Amino acid sequence: ASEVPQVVSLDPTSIPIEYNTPIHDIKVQVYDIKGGCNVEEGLTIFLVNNPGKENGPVKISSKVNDKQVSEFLKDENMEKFNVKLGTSKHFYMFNDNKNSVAVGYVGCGSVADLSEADMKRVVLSLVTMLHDNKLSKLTVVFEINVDKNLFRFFLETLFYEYMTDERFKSTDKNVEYIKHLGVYINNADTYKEEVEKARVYYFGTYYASQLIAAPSNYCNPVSLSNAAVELAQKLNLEYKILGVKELEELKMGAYLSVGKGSMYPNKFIHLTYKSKGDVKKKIALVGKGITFDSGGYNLKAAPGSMIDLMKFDMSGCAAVLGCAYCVGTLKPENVEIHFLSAVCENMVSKNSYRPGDIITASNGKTIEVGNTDSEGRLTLADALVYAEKLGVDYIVDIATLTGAMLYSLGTSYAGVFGNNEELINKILQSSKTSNEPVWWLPIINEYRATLNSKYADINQISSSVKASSIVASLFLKEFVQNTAWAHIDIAGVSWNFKARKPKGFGVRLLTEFVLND
Amino acid sequence: SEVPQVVSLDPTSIPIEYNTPIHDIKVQVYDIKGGCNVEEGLTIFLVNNPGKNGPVKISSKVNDKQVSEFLKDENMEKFNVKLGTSKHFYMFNDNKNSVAVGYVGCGSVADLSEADMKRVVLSLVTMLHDNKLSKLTVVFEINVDKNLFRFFLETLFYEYMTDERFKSTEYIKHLGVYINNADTYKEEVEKARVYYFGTYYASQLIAAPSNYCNPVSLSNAAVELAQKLNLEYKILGVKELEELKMGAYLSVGKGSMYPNKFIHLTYKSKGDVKKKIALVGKGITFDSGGYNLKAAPGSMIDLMKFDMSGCAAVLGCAYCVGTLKPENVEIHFLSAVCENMVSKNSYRPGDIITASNGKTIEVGNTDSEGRLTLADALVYAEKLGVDYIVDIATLTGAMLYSLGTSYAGVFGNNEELINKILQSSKTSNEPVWWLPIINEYRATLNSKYADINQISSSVKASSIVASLFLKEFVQNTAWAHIDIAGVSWNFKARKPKGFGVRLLTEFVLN
Amino acid sequence: SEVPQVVSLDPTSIPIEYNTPIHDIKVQVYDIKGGCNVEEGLTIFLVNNPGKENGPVKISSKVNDKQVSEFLKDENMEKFNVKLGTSKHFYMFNDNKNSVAVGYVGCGSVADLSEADMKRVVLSLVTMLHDNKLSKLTVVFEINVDKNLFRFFLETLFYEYMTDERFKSTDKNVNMEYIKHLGVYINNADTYKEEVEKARVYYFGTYYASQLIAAPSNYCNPVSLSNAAVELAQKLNLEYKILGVKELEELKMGAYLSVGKGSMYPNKFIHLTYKSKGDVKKKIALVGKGITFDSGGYNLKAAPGSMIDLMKFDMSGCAAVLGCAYCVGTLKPENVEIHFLSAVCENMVSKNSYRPGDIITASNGKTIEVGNTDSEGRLTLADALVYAEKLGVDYIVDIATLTGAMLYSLGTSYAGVFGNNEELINKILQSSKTSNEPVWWLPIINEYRATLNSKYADINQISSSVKASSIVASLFLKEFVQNTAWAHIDIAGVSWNFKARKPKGFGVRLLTEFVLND
Ligand SMILES: [Zn+2]
Ligand SMILES: [Zn+2]
Ligand SMILES: [Zn+2]
Ligand SMILES: [Zn+2]
Ligand SMILES: [Zn+2]
Ligand SMILES: [Zn+2]
Repeated sequence: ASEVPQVVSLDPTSIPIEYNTPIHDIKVQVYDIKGGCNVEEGLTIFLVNNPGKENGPVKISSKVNDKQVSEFLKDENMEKFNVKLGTSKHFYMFNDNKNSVAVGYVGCGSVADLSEADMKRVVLSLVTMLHDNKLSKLTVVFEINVDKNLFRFFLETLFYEYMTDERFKSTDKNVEYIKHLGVYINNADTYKEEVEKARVYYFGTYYASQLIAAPSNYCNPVSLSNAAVELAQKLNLEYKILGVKELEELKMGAYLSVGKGSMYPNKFIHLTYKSKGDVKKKIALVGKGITFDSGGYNLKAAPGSMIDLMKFDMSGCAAVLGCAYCVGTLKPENVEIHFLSAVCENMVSKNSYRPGDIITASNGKTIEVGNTDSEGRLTLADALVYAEKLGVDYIVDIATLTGAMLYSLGTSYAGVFGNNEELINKILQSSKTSNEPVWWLPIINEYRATLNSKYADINQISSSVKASSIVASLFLKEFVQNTAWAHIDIAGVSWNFKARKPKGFGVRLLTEFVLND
Repeated sequence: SEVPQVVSLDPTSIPIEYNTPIHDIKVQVYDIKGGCNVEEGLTIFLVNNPGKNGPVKISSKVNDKQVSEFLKDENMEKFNVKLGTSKHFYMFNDNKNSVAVGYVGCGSVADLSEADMKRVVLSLVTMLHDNKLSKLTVVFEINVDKNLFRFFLETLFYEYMTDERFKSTEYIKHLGVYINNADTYKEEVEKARVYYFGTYYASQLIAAPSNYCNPVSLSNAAVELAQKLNLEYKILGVKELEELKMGAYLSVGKGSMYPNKFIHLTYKSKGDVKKKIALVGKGITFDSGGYNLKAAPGSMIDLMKFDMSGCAAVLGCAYCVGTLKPENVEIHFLSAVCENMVSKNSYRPGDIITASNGKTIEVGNTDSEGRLTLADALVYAEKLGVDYIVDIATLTGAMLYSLGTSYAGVFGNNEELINKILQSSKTSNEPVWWLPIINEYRATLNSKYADINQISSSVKASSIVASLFLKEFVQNTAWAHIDIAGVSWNFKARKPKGFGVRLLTEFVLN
Repeated sequence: SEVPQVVSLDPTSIPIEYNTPIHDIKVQVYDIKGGCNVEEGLTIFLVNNPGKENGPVKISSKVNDKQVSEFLKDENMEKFNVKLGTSKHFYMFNDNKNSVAVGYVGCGSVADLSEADMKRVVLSLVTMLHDNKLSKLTVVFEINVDKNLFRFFLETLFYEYMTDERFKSTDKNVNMEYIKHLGVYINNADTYKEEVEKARVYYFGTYYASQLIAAPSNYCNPVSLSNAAVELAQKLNLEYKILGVKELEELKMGAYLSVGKGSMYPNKFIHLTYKSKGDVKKKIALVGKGITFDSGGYNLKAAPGSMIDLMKFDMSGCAAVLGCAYCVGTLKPENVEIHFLSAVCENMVSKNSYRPGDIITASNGKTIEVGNTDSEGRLTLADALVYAEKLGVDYIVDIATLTGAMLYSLGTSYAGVFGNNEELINKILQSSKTSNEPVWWLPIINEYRATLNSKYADINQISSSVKASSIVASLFLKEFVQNTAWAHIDIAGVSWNFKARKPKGFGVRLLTEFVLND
């Protein structure tokens, strides 16, 4: 751990991380539907659909072990409510023991097979009923048909949206969290091995979200690397933080040039998880770690640049650290995973690197900088050369690289590039089981000639092709010569603009990829 | 039928070259095992070197001593095989006649990509534009399959041809080819000549400016082309697009001095019909952007004569299908042609219009007029009761930021049809990539007053949002959507590509 | 106290002219009923013609010279009208065979001259003073003005007459000579006499603030500006206190210190105090925005229209507060205690600068999510308002060149005032009337408050949903005044005289009249 430099004594010297969230205190109990439901204290919610009939009537098909509540939930009373996706209603009644209970439902539409987006819409309605109410238990009854991955996704998303980050509130606050969660589902014994898997995947996403949402005066190269050391110490992971003196010896000129104009020294994070049984799989995960992207002398001054959001330019690093928690907790075997990130800050200063400067990567390649705001591929280039030297089988990088993703895939799907069938297909398969959507995009070799520099070995940016995401992959491909490599561009999907919060995108996708090899 | 004019000097028809000098070239393919003979003309070797860029080495028992000593390995070490380099020299043969010999480097990747093979053709054509010879012979010292060989011939013919219809102030007559299994490539020769003109014909329509190529003159050429090919044809006028209530399509052309014209060509095969296909192309002869005028930097208003490339690709496909005459297929070539102008009669941003299927649309941007014309075209296409609907359009400039200028994007609601398009992209060597229709963005097309919004005001993924809009007008048929806004125009050479003609034709034939 | 330098040629102090040529002018006011003696220099008549749109000129004062009375006869003035701003020069010899200069300045046909009208009248008078080498100017008031307007005439005459040449070297005006005497003939002269030395005090307070604003940011920095304020307090004998970075750290002024993080000049907080002899019945804290240069930070002023070259004036509010400190310290009002406050710093681009998105903690514990580094004025004032409320005052008045949106609402003439208390606003408007510095009342719309709700911090610095930045900024400042009556004057549009290429010194007379009438 290094000392965080400060301009004034009021500058923060560490990122606040919440490890023991109220989600961790929720006792989760799952029961089988073929045994009846017991309407207890708190709120009991039914997940109901109606296949074929758009906005069809509500019909409860589960045995309720209460004569009074069964009379309330009869077909001749559900009738006036429909199953439109996202609709919710509250019921108040008295049970057989003359006790007042609260019951309700959330409509799951028709369609029968709900997408990840549709399930989020259902979960958001569920959270609205959990909000502004002081319940001690919530019970969810699954009268919709879901597989194991979608059931785990339901719990992960519910935990994540229910959780509220108040680390930076002072004068502001309000009300409490439920202490128990009940789940009724057919074949319940098969679904509940996913419960504690969902709790692990939740915190990894929330931990990544905590690091992303942390501003750049809190989350800087020094404090971000310190948090990775702190996380590795709790999970007993091997760790090494590379300082400038070691990065100078490794000749990481591309990575070092980006951080020249920062008051925080560059810090390269290298975490390692090793298995007990002999290792038959070696994987290196690389994340872009720019704690703040001012753009450099190519300053983000255009209206659409969204510079006030550029604290999220380390979303790739947070996704890898979130994976380090999930992998470090569940402990898969026969794998070595290397969690890497070249962390720095891209600022404007007398010491900053200039547009037009020619820099040398750690593999000997010289690069002519055409735009200082394209610093991601420069830091990733040195990180990929470092990653390949570790002798791994797969290299997967994740980065908020290009704003062009907002104009290609948008805010819902991330893009994956690569040089190999199966690493892309294994990543695409992991997107299916993790329910984090990713789309395969091409590396068009015709654009490679536009990176031909007149003086340096290669140009950092193209001079003609406006497809920045594809050109960046072509540039990064030049720094992986022999290893299977894939690249995930999450620049469009990392931040939830409507909810004004991070998504923690990549944690579950990367973890599922490690666990399925 | 009659093109309106403002002044008497305004043109009233698109000029088209039907008989190009390429059609006069007799092509002959021989097997390389018998050796090469350089009697007359210019002979060019296509050379590679797995392990380069290193020197070229000619492998041929060329039966002329003067050129054979010149082509010796000791004399070709001073030239390299870098992708694109070329050197050609002229000298005397055994009969004391002047001949020219040279090479084109093909790199070290053994299998040339579509872009790599193109670059080889450009180097070969460069020497052809500085040539006054009567015969050219090409020797393939590289490995090419049957589809890439045809692609080589098409690109050679198309890049060699020069469009001089609008200029006011030569070609070889024989083409020789030496390659293994000349019998297998022989059948590919005349397919390339047909694929060439369909591409060149579409380029002629695209390159034709908007004062020459307008809704009336473009539909007149489609009829004239249909008569020479003998396809069924009907052109729908305004007075009866109004009867079909094509309000989205008719609103776009309101501000134009040219009446809207709907092109409908039909091909029917001799064998039994096992596939009914409708090909729809965006046909905006000029896109001013409407009252959302293309005034921002990057709008490229001077190139907006190319906004009918999808229609031109559909018309070019009608040539290839009408000439090669495939069977067991019935194809409808459709395009709703109009002009998007600024006028007192133009439609306004915010106007609510009604498509031919009853859906009300709130116009959010008049430059997004392409999806409005395609909406009514898809309702018309689905009413035909066809099995596949494939539309191709220069829809959104965001494609320049997604796939760029090389790869086109395809969206659709049917996995099987998408695979046919991707498989046809492989054999046609016109690259296309599959992009998703993410239903998550559909909610942003919810209009406060109309049935559906024309554009999304929040999601900046215009290519995906526009595909979501078109999907709302296809109820039951397998449908795919090819966006060629990024690939249609070749900005470096300042000329069209004719992109999509061979892609659609290969899809029909396979 | 020591100004840091990059090179040895960087200035280490703001040059200030204390003894201006105006202070050497002997001013004497005479009664118009006794007649005017024209003798030497230039004699100017302020003439009107009610009802007649630019009607003929009529000199209506008894002149004690037969020759000059014959020249000023009605039959000789066919050709000059009273059009507002029109002026004419006359040459003649008086009864003593001495050459004299006489003229007039047209004051229109509206018996009551507005503040803008009187400024146009004074500007015409100064044009006759320039390019001429006179030793006395004499003004004859043939128009009706109250005691406030007569004083306003003198202040504007003094202010426009003076020429600031501190930064000329090879281009000083060689033909620049100031008059040494000023005679004024006015109806009921004894009632206006007391306004003369009040006008001279009001002149320098306005001119002192103009000197500080016109000084560029390489001369006027946080250190040299606070050093000048100390020098001013010592000349006036006021209590003074300059708070350094270490004291501001202990007061937890995180918003103020975050703005100046990227500067080579340390933050300097000005705290001057004037206390009364006798019992005090009003405690007032005057807060002025003191941004010596506003580059905008990482939200750099790069868009067209931002006028990054004029941002040396972003400390105009501080200058207006210090200019009032001179007026209060000189006229010495009592039954009042005044605090002159300013959180002075520089908003720069550096590796140490604060970033968009950073969350900072104010001195009252509230966390703020920064949305735009160019909105730094409201950040420094927030800590200054919390500091002011701890002083236990009755009124808190802040003055700041806060939002460029003021240009599109009120323009370049009227300043905008916001507040949480009605009587304070009414007192500000009353001071605006008597000081003749126009101010208009604008609302603090509480419906916009919801757009300042931050997802992580206690409050957002900016809205970025509501485009009414002048109102939104007042919502923000209101969050840091809990119980005291507070008003806020936005002078971003009125501080700089774009046409005249010089500051206005706006606020000095307005604040002093507010202090003098409570
Ligand atoms: Zn960047
Ligand atoms: Zn970046
Ligand atoms: Zn358009
Ligand atoms: Zn268009
Ligand atoms: Zn500012
Ligand atoms: Zn400012």
